[PDB]
Amino acid sequence: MNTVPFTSAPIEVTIGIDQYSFNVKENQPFHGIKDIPIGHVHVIHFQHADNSSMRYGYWFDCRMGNFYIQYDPKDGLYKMMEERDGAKFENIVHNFKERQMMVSYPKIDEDDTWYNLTEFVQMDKIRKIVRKDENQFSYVDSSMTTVQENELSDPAHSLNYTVINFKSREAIRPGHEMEDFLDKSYYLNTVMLQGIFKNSSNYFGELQFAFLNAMFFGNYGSSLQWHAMIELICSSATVPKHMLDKLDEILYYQIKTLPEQYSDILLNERVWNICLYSSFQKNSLHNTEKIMENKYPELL
Amino acid sequence: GAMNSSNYAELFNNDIKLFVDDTNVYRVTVHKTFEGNVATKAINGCIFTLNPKTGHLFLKIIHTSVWAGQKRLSQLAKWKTAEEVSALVRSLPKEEQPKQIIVTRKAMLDPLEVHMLDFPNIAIRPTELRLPFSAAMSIDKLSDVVMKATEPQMVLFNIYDDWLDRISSYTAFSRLTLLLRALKTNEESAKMILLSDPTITIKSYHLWPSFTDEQWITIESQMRDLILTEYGRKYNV
Ligand SMILES: O=C(/C=N/C(=O)c1ccccc1)NO
Repeated sequence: MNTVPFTSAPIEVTIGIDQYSFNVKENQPFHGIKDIPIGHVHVIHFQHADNSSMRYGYWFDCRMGNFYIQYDPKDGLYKMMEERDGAKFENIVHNFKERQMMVSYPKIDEDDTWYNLTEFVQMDKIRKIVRKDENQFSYVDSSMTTVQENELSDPAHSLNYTVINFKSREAIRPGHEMEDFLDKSYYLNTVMLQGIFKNSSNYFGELQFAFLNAMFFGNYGSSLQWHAMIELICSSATVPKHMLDKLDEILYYQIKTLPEQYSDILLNERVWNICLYSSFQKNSLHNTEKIMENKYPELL
Repeated sequence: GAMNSSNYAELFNNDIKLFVDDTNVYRVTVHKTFEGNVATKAINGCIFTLNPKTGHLFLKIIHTSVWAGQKRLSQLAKWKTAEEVSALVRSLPKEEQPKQIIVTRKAMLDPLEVHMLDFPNIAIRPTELRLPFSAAMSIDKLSDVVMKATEPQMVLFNIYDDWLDRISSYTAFSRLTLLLRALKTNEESAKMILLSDPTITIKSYHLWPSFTDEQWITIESQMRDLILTEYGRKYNV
């Protein structure tokens, strides 16, 4: 079990760790988060009490180094940093644990939610989507736009998701225009799976990352990417059976985890009704369709 | 964006454009089978592709054979139309290719858009106008060549005959849509109107009669009467 210590909490802030979150009061004696499960990526995120504008946060993997959070009063945010002096880091953490100034990552033992939300997410892939190679952790906020959003303005601060566009030459083979537009299996299986993602696990990992950035930061271009990657599968007549089964599980937990009050903005009525009721795979998402109809029947 | 009454003069400017109408591409007769079930038999169709500035009608005849052994023909027809329009643009020299193609039915947008991905600079546009191009098969010489075709075939017609010698494109198009609206609302009356006077002939190389300027006003007035009428007869007014 690992630890993210905080130098201090100078401004009042709501702190999220993965799907959990808690309130820290201005200059409350908070010194970080302990008992973080090793073996998963994690995200620690922040919404200032004053300016609820800009949710922001850091994707990291405690196996890739020792990370701490320190408020930067010039840039006005909680920054993630790496401690290279490993003895200094253990000594700091131990002092803070002895004084019990840390919140415990509060995983219930029956609970596989985070695993199920992050099953294919891998730090190495996150770092290709969020390019900041001098750090081992990745910063995301509400307002970052995606590469494809920029094509329709700061490239260094973008989310380099894989571009999916159903009305593109990549997606449509000359002479198979109707075939390829109405059945996107070529685009899924050959272009994206074989050509770009290499396997279904990398595909699913981008999809889960996009979903998580949408939910935790309300990043619009992230939600777009999640929906596009669902639609591309749902609109392919030929999908390996194992991919559809895992997709149903993946989405099931995404939908389970989504706040009930955020469904109106994070869920695209057209994509969902299409995927569940019109597409080739309308009968292949049994768990996803059941939770969707019991939790958000209004959308459908 | 979409094409409507507000931006109607854009049709007659000097950017090449084409209307594509697909309403006569897939035509059937519906009939009873011996077993008392119902069945369709396709008949020849056509794509109506029109330059509104010049009057050039690139009439692609859709021979029933294109349907053989195909499913979901109403959907195929949209794509087939798009493929034929796309082949047309590619056959024209660059300086003659349209800057815009305006589709009379929104269902043609995606099919056309996908077929024309090679032409990112050609805008594919819908319209809010209820244009009567479906009535093009009430023009006897166009229907004749469609129904006689034994294979796929492209036939070229100037839908304005020689009018542009005497009037503007804006007026030629407005006459054409009045004639076709009339033909669509009551074909018999409309045709009677156009032919009543046997002294006014249709030249061999034209689609419509050789009316003088004054005779066209009379005709145009009679078509308006017809369209008002049939509208009353329809809504009882
Ligand atoms: O020779 C001409 C007229 N050319 C046409 O009328 C025409 C008709 C349909 C398609 C292409 C050309 N210029 O005065």
